[PDB]
Amino acid sequence: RKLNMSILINFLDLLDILIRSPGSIKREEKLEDLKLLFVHVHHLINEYRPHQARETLRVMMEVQKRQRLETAERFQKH
Amino acid sequence: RQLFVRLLALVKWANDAGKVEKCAMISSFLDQQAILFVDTADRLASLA
Repeated sequence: RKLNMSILINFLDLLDILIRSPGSIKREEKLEDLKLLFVHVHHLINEYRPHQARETLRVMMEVQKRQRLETAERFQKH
Repeated sequence: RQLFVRLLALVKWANDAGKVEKCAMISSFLDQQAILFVDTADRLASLA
Protein backbone atom coordinates (compact mmCIF):
# COMPACT_ATOMS: atom_id res chain seq x y z
CA ARG A 1 0.00 0.00 0.00
CA LYS A 2 2.86 2.39 0.78
CA LEU A 3 4.46 1.52 -2.57
CA ASN A 4 1.16 2.20 -4.35
CA MET A 5 0.87 5.59 -2.62
CA SER A 6 4.47 6.38 -3.60
CA ILE A 7 3.75 5.33 -7.19
CA LEU A 8 0.72 7.63 -7.29
CA ILE A 9 2.81 10.50 -5.89
CA ASN A 10 5.54 9.82 -8.45
CA PHE A 11 2.94 9.75 -11.24
CA LEU A 12 1.61 13.12 -10.10
CA ASP A 13 5.17 14.47 -9.99
CA LEU A 14 5.89 13.13 -13.48
CA LEU A 15 2.70 14.72 -14.80
CA ASP A 16 3.70 18.03 -13.22
CA ILE A 17 7.17 17.70 -14.76
CA LEU A 18 5.75 16.95 -18.21
CA ILE A 19 3.49 19.99 -17.85
CA ARG A 20 6.55 22.03 -16.79
CA SER A 21 9.25 20.31 -18.89
CA PRO A 22 7.77 18.24 -21.75
CA GLY A 23 11.12 17.34 -23.34
CA SER A 24 11.30 13.97 -21.58
CA ILE A 25 11.00 11.06 -24.01
CA LYS A 26 12.25 8.20 -21.78
CA ARG A 27 9.40 8.45 -19.24
CA GLU A 28 7.28 6.05 -21.30
CA GLU A 29 10.23 3.64 -21.18
CA LYS A 30 9.78 3.53 -17.40
CA LEU A 31 6.28 2.21 -18.09
CA GLU A 32 7.95 -0.83 -19.64
CA ASP A 33 9.83 -1.30 -16.36
CA LEU A 34 6.42 -1.09 -14.69
CA LYS A 35 5.71 -4.35 -16.51
CA LEU A 36 8.28 -5.94 -14.20
CA LEU A 37 6.46 -4.35 -11.26
CA PHE A 38 3.27 -5.57 -12.96
CA VAL A 39 4.59 -9.08 -12.25
CA HIS A 40 4.43 -8.25 -8.54
CA VAL A 41 1.14 -6.48 -9.25
CA HIS A 42 -0.07 -9.89 -10.45
CA HIS A 43 -0.64 -10.46 -6.71
CA LEU A 44 -1.29 -6.84 -5.78
CA ILE A 45 -4.47 -6.10 -3.83
CA ASN A 46 -7.56 -7.99 -4.94
CA GLU A 47 -8.10 -11.75 -4.73
CA TYR A 48 -5.04 -13.87 -3.92
CA ARG A 49 -3.65 -13.35 -0.40
CA PRO A 50 -6.61 -14.46 1.76
CA HIS A 51 -6.47 -17.97 0.26
CA GLN A 52 -3.20 -18.45 2.16
CA ALA A 53 -4.94 -17.52 5.41
CA ARG A 54 -7.70 -19.92 4.35
CA GLU A 55 -5.13 -22.64 5.03
CA THR A 56 -5.38 -21.85 8.74
CA LEU A 57 -9.15 -21.53 8.30
CA ARG A 58 -9.02 -25.13 7.06
CA VAL A 59 -8.34 -26.21 10.64
CA MET A 60 -11.14 -23.88 11.77
CA MET A 61 -13.36 -25.78 9.32
CA GLU A 62 -13.08 -28.87 11.51
CA VAL A 63 -13.68 -26.58 14.48
CA GLN A 64 -16.97 -25.72 12.80
CA LYS A 65 -17.71 -29.44 12.82
CA ARG A 66 -16.83 -29.38 16.52
CA GLN A 67 -19.44 -26.64 16.84
CA ARG A 68 -21.92 -29.07 15.30
CA LEU A 69 -20.57 -31.65 17.75
CA GLU A 70 -21.47 -29.09 20.42
CA THR A 71 -25.06 -29.31 19.21
CA ALA A 72 -24.59 -33.09 19.16
CA GLU A 73 -23.66 -32.76 22.84
CA ARG A 74 -27.28 -31.73 23.40
CA PHE A 75 -28.22 -35.21 22.16
CA GLN A 76 -26.11 -36.58 25.02
CA LYS A 77 -28.08 -34.25 27.29
CA HIS A 78 -31.19 -35.91 25.86
CA ARG B 1 0.40 48.15 -61.54
CA GLN B 2 -1.71 46.07 -59.16
CA LEU B 3 0.23 42.93 -60.11
CA PHE B 4 3.56 44.68 -59.54
CA VAL B 5 2.35 46.01 -56.17
CA ARG B 6 1.26 42.50 -55.19
CA LEU B 7 4.66 41.13 -56.22
CA LEU B 8 6.41 43.83 -54.17
CA ALA B 9 4.23 43.04 -51.15
CA LEU B 10 4.99 39.33 -51.53
CA VAL B 11 8.72 40.09 -51.72
CA LYS B 12 8.49 42.27 -48.60
CA TRP B 13 6.64 39.46 -46.80
CA ALA B 14 9.16 36.81 -47.90
CA ASN B 15 12.10 39.01 -46.86
CA ASP B 16 11.53 37.68 -43.31
CA ALA B 17 10.46 34.21 -44.46
CA GLY B 18 13.59 32.64 -42.99
CA LYS B 19 12.89 33.95 -39.49
CA VAL B 20 9.18 33.17 -39.89
CA GLU B 21 9.92 29.55 -40.81
CA LYS B 22 12.49 29.24 -38.01
CA CYS B 23 10.05 30.49 -35.37
CA ALA B 24 7.27 28.30 -36.80
CA MET B 25 9.55 25.25 -36.65
CA ILE B 26 10.55 26.05 -33.06
CA SER B 27 6.90 26.41 -32.03
CA SER B 28 5.96 23.20 -33.86
CA PHE B 29 8.79 21.30 -32.15
CA LEU B 30 7.75 22.59 -28.73
CA ASP B 31 4.09 21.70 -29.33
CA GLN B 32 5.06 18.26 -30.64
CA GLN B 33 7.21 17.58 -27.57
CA ALA B 34 4.36 18.68 -25.28
CA ILE B 35 1.83 16.52 -27.13
CA LEU B 36 4.18 13.52 -27.09
CA PHE B 37 4.77 13.85 -23.34
CA VAL B 38 1.03 14.21 -22.67
CA ASP B 39 0.23 11.21 -24.88
CA THR B 40 2.89 9.06 -23.19
CA ALA B 41 1.56 9.99 -19.75
CA ASP B 42 -2.04 9.28 -20.80
CA ARG B 43 -1.05 5.93 -22.33
CA LEU B 44 0.86 4.91 -19.20
CA ALA B 45 -2.11 5.87 -17.01
CA SER B 46 -4.59 4.00 -19.22
CA LEU B 47 -2.34 0.93 -19.21
CA ALA B 48 -1.93 0.99 -15.42
